[PDB]
Amino acid sequence: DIQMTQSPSSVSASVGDRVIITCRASQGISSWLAWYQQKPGRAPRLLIYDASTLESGVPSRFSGRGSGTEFTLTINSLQPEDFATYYCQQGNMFPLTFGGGTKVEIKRTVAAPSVFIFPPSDEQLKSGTASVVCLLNNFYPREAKVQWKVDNALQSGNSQESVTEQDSKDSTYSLSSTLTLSKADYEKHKVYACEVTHQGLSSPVTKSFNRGE
Amino acid sequence: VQLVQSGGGLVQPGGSLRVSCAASGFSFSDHDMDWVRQAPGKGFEWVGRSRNKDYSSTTEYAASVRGRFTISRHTSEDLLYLELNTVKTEDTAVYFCARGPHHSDRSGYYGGTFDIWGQGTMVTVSSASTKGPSVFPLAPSSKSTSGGTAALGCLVKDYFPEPVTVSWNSGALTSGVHTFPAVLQSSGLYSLSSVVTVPSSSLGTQTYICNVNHKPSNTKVDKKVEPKSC
Repeated sequence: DIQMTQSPSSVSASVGDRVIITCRASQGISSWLAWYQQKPGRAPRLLIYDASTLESGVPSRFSGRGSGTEFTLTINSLQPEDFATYYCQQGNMFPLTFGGGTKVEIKRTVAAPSVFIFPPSDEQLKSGTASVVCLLNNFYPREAKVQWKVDNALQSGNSQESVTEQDSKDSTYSLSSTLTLSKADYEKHKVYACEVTHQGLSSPVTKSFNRGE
Repeated sequence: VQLVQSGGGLVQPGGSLRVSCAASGFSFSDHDMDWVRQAPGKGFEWVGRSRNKDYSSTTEYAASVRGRFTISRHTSEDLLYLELNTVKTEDTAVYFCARGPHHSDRSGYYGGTFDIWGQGTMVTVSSASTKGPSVFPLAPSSKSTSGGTAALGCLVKDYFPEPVTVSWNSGALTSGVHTFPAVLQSSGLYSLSSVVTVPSSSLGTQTYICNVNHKPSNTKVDKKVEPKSC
């Protein structure tokens, strides 16, 4: 019933930079606005209430201003720990209504990932299934490529990748990729390799191992 | 002031489920308590409010969930309930309990803001069945050793529904741990990995237990990841 327009949807800044986010209301809500910060996987946190009032415990760099139908939330010196999705909430009338949210990410110095390979444990092998895991650790930016090769035969259909949110300390990323074979298809082949492409590597890197070792 | 949530998990479409929240550190009676839901990869939507003992109609709901959801309180135990009757596919989300304004708060009659939220509870609407996970050590080796570090982890496989919680050494190892999001496999079961990179010199002295919790199936496994012998 009261629409909330939040902009931007997504923002990237460096450490120390000023980030601004605005919120638009369909009708005037006076000062009945709150701002929350949702770090991924956690619960939301109250940041600002009464449009401009800073809640105890929050760093003095956060600051909300505005009234009526136009509000803002500045973050003056962006810190790596300030990565989250930010939401405005309207408290003037029922239904309580939120903004669409704004995602805040860092921009950092390009970092190349560490590549680690994990063969199947004999535990998973007695059950009849084989899973080889490749891990990419602490890289930036987020784009990366992982190619599985079994006996130098590239693979599709038997693999699934997963990526993390940015770190709240070093603003980097991590990625696991899992290759799932059967104990039969696995024991047929010899060399299992993982070819990682990133822009922090002038050359693709390939971690291999031989089955049974 | 705290809020702890519980319940949830899987629920057949058209079924029922009760989600709860426990509050401590405050006079539960004197506060309004709302329910908010977040669809996966989406924003928050308000589900409803339970009023603070000065009301005779003690509840307000959003029109979208108004005919299927009932919000209630325990007679005396400081609990908040959210019973999702005749659930639909669009009701799969994380349900958060939050605390609203105090009965002396002038704004609270028509609306209000929150200050404390719960951790959330995942409500998955599906007609699959619960499966406990399998926990496999990803042992540290020369393949997982870089310079001055080794990476070891856990592979939690073939479980449903979501979520799964992974911790290392009862929560005391929080440096370098990377818990990955879960991927929905072809079978309809999820898999997630938990890795932690540690110093190589501690691998023969330090003990590494990953803790895996799957509350929907009531499965907990505390796995010893160990350097292979070879």
